[PDB]
Amino acid sequence: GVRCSLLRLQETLSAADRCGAALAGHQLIRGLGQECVLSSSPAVLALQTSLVFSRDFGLLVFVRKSLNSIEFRECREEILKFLCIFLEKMGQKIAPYSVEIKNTCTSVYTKDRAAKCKIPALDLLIKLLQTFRSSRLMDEFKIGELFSKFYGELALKKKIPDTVLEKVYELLGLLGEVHPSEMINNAENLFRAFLGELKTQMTSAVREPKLPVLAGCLKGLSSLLCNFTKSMEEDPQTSREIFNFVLKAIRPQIDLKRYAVPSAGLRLFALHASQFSTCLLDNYVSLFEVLLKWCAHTNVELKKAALSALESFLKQVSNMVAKNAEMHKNKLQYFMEQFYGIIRNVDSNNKELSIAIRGYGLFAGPCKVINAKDVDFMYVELIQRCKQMFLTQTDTGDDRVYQMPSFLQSVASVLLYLDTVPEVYTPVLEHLVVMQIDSFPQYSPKMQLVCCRAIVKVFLALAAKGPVLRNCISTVVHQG
Amino acid sequence: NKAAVVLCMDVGFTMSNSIPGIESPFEQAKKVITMFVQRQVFAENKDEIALVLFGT
Amino acid sequence: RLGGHGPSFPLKGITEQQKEGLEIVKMVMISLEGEDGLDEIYSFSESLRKLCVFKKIERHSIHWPCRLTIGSNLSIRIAAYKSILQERVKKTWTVVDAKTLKKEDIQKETVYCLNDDDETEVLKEDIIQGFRYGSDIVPFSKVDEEQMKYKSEGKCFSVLGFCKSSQVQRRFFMGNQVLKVFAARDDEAAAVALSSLIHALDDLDMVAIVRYAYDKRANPQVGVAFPHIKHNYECLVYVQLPFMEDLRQYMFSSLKNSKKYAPTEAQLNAVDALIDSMSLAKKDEKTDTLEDLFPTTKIPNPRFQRLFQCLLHRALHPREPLPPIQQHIWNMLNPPAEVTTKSQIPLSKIKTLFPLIEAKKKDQVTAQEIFQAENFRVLVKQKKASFE
Amino acid sequence: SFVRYKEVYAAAAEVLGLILRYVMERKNILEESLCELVAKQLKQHQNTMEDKFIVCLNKVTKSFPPLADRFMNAVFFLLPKFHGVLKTLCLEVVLCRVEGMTELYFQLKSKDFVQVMRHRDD
Amino acid sequence: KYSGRDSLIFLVDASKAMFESQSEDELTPFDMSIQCIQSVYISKIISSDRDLLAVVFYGTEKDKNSVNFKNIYVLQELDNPGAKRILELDQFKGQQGQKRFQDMMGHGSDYSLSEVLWVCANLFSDVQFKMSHKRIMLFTNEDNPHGNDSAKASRARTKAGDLRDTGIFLDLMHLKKPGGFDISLFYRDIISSKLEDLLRKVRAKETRKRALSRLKLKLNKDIVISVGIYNLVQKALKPPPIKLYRETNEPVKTKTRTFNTSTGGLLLPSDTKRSQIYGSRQIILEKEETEELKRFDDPGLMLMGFKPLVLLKKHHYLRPSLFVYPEESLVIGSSTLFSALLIKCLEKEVAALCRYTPRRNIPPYFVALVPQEEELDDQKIQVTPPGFQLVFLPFADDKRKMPFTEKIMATPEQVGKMKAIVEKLRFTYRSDSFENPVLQQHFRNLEALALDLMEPEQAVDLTLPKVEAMNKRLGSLVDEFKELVYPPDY
DNA sequence: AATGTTCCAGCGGAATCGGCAGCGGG
DNA sequence: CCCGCTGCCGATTCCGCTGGAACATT
Repeated sequence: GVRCSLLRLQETLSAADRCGAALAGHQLIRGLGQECVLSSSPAVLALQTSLVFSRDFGLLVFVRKSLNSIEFRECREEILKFLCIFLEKMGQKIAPYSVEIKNTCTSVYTKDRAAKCKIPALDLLIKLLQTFRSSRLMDEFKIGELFSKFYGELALKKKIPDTVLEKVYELLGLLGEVHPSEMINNAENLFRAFLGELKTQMTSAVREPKLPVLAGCLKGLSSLLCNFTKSMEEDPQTSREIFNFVLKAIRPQIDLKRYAVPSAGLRLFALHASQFSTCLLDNYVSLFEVLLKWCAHTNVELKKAALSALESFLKQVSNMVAKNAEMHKNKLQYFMEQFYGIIRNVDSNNKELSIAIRGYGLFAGPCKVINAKDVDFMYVELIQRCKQMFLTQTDTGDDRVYQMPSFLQSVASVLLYLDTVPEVYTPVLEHLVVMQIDSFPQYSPKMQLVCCRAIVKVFLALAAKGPVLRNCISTVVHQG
Repeated sequence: NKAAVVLCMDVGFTMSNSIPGIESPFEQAKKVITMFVQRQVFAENKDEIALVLFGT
Repeated sequence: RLGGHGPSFPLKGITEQQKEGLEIVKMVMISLEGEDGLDEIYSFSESLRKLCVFKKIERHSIHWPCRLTIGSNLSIRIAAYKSILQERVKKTWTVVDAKTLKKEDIQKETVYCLNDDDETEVLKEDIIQGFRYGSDIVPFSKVDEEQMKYKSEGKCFSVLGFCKSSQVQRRFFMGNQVLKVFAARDDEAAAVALSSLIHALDDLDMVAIVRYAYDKRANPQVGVAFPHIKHNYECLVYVQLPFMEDLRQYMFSSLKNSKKYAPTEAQLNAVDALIDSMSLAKKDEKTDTLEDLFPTTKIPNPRFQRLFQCLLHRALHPREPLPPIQQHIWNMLNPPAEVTTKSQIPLSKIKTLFPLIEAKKKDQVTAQEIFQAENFRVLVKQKKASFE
Repeated sequence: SFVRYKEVYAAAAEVLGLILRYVMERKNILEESLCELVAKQLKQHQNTMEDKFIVCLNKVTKSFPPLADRFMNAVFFLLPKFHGVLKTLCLEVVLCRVEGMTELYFQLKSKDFVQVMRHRDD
Repeated sequence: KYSGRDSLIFLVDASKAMFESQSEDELTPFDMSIQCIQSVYISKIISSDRDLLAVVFYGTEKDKNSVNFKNIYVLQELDNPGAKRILELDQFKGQQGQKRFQDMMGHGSDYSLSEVLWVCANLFSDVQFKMSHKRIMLFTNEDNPHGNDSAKASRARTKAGDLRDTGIFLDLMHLKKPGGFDISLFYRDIISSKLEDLLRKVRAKETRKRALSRLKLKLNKDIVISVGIYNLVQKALKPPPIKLYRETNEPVKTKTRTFNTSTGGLLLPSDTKRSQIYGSRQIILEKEETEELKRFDDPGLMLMGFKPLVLLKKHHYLRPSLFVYPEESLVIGSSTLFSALLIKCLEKEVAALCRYTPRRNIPPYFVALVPQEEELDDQKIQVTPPGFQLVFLPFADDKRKMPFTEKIMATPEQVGKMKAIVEKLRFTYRSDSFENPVLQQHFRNLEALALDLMEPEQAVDLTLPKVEAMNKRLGSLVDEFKELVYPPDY
């Protein structure tokens, strides 16, 4: 089982009519992968880890020697897929075998012709550059000529079948993002490549779009914009155009079947809403509706990024109105009243009303500079609703446990932006964050993070306004 | 080796009579002469053109 | 409106002065030239429907000279003139550099990388061509096949025979052009020689299977030479014809011997009325000769005319996007209004009367089209937009 | 013979096999009558579409073994041509008839039986 | 069937007299069968170079097969025809060939029976392709192989029925006892002679059938019909010349690439425009601008009414005629009404004029669907299929202008003499058989450049007229035609 | 200086077909 | 909120055909 199947794999290389023997080797590779994945003991996991990668004989050297084999593709493809599985099956100690894998990845890409193996020879290499994002054990991967060749392999005939090209754009972006240190100079060429190709995809009265290419271009551009920001004040052309492309990639189609361009466009928007500063105040209404739409999409990963993009959008426009809210009276009123629309409307949703409350809390602070009274007009109806909902009524049996952290972050946010505390609800304030504590184990990850955000946020808010109410942080911690 | 075409175009008010219900004969003449000249100029031949205007 | 293969004046488009002007001009130009002048007259609608503005300006193709050889003795010097062949755009869309607009400021290349671990470049002079033969390749290279290739024995218009029963049917012409052989100059006896040949070939149903090569370099083609049938000249038209490898046999299931597709006589007469509604031919002026409604063999190519006007617009106006296709083009490429008006009804009679146009699950959308309490009661009593 | 949905042809075959077994156990003169019909319906399967042929033969032979004697040859010609579950159906079809095939060793060996016992499927 | 390759297993007898000259000084029938198989491979590897071929000899002392039955030697298993396999099969020609077969396999044995056909079955069985047709060519002279044993005859009969069950058709090509036919014998049940058809006249062809298009023909605006547009006449031409390395003999994968924006570097699709410089002015467009300006319609035919089959003359054609035929795929019921108006266009002698647009973004081009009735007989000669026939109509400058200034009349007496000349010159034109000189010579050259047989065959230029033959058939009269009106006379 | 052949790129039936979602299952 | 097939649905490949641009003889 261990190191003997690999031995048979290298033994069956020279057998004549390596077609049935090809299937036997492929089955052996499948069994090896199944065995290694089934392995649960970390000690034997590292043992087989060292076992598979050996210079004298192994699958790595097999791929390095089976290069000139047309029929050895499905076996090569199976080995590459197993390598992709392994690179995340185990930890971050691939190092002694990393660089050669990367090298062989390029080899198993730069010679193999079938796109069924050109994809894994990009999946494995993207995985390698993601799991060694740290500079250590990584400068052995020369980003220089890697970028050079994977950027020169798209200056040629319209050959590569729009899926390998998708992964190529993803990898160019990732090179822009992981290790941004050597490619300080050629990122302009990569930006111009991304914008030009995305242009051709979104402006043509010919040729129904290569949607995988559009998704790859957008996600790669997102990654490249990390560490290579173009804020919307220095060069006011490329940021306009990137945001225009993001709009068109998230413009609401009446009837589209595949959701891959909206996913990557929404993830770009979520990551980099701050990047598009002044472009993000013109059609904000339509952005609001489209973000609610894709929050209500009933997909699996389209909502996961639509909600993040909506959150970042509201966050950025809140941080924006909170600067010069003189001509932002109308926009402020619109946002807060649409949050009222989300929260007073009778909807059977869960993550819907958890948007209005958080937007309420974010937009609270910009209200202190328009009224200085609505920080108190709010935060009272907010605590009053908290008391009605999850202090007295259906305190035990209901579904209203999901939407407590939103209340708590909103409360803390308006709390910081509110001087001369009403000081009659503070007992209920502490009685509310204690009971946010009480219900932490009946939640899920990625709100447990946000619930911890709410708890530290309330703490850091009430604790920064003199010792009188910082005396209640002791009481709340004690009661929790 | 080369041929010369010398067109003539009437432009007068009667030629440019306001639309009797379909379209103007003068503008039809304009369309046809534009077809002729565009094909001649895009054929790169040495078939010269001399244009004159009457009813001016 | 623009051109419709039909009438010119809408209801009454003539006046007395216009009629007399037409009379005097036609009389003067007839006396100057003759009946050919009256033959050469058109409107602004068909001159946009025809190439009539382009006459006697372009030149004859080539008087390609060869000889009709029957056996080794019956020789007839001939000049073939090239007849129908597809025309094409004579300019290449030249690649340039973006935003600097210079043709020389770009240069492509071609590098023959090997199937090795990288782009292990090799030079041009160390690459010879192969050929597929089985599972491997044959190092044929170049000079070798330029020696042991077929040799053509020069340009040859030698007749391979004749045939009465026309197995040479139009569904087998295989060509890319049509040739038309008349005569030569220089004491035209060969004129009447081949004229005798074709006046023998025309009256009785025989054809002329012939061998033809353009020159020494060109490959030889066996074709059929149907005899010319016109009054002002008498030619021997020539057309290429398949070789044993060219023509394919495709078994298609029969229709007369088909059951589940059996058409009812109701359908037959329905499409009878459909055909007679949209017939493009008729008889008139008591001449017992058919007229040519929608004669698709005289109107120009919309391709290069639309290209001409598109490039005109983009050349004068470097900013505006591509224009739309003219209305007169779309009138070129549409049947006359009379047939459509006579047509709408049997069209719908078929629409209902025939089985359904069932399956429709296809879309070809372009990129630009896919990404571009008491207080409340007191208030109610006080104010109300509606009433009652 | 309705090859567009699984249950129509598969269950027609299975109920037909049940009917055939019943009219065999009842010694009546009707079994051969549509035994020939079902045989013919399989014969149109043998050489235009193989997977439906083996599915329907397995379904008839789950309850009626004595209809593969006149199909064993076919199944062997198809036995090394299947890799998925169709090979499992093929081998069950051969298994319903083995106790009486004259040698069956040569046909199996010719078809790589030893090498196919070594696969992973249970 | 499309992804379906037909196949041949060659079962060549070598027992007692097919091996031996048998008092005949022309060719031993074992060598005759070897020549036959050689011809088959030559024909296929260049006409049908995707099929499966196999040669197996039986009745031999040695025995190679998957199951190890005696006397059966599977020379080659089913695989694509190669130059190497025909070279390997070449070494059994002549007396030296007979002795080479002896020293490697060796004639003469208790030649086995049905087991032999058994091997053929397995050779078909143990392949992983899709076989449209399966057949076994059986080259033998022994035609009464059971004057002594009756059990083996019955076992052979059972196994032959066993083989015809699974779609395997025996068709034995026929060696001879005297050299020609005298053996009128009785294996008519085992089978479902003239090997000369199978030795020479398969020199070069190609095999396929495919649709070239699946378009809609639209009548008014919404009653669209599902038509396919095949071509029955192609102009096949010499295969592509792959580039090989001079030393390693490998197909280098060339890569083209543009650069040098005055900085060298590397240009990218969007870094370039397209231009034309007419007269003294350049015009600049985007790639998509040019690709779009040649857009008029979605693919498919639009009916433009009907016209008689007397107005479209025959001196107008532009392209090889296509052939449309209804497939009931895009819209159902297409075949029914398609046949309906085909019958109507027949009886009315009318044809469906249309505006063809074959591909997505292509200029329109006027076409005419000339109706076409099929043809068949008791012999089932599918000479023509039933449907329409897309004749492409020239537009306006396709039609060139000839001088037309030729007017000299003729003498209607010698015209009959020329008539008689062409009446003795006539013969059946053809339905087939005009092998392409250049292509045939090319295939010869590839053969005798990968078969090593240093003399390349000489393609007989069938196209070249036999001028001397028809001159001696003519007689000495055309000289009188020359002297009649145009004597040399200085 | 025109024309036919060679060459290259781009679009398409057709076959696989993997897998993208979507209706059953616990 | 999960798990299993079961279509049908995009892309892939590999032929194949056409168009367009190159390229060598007179």
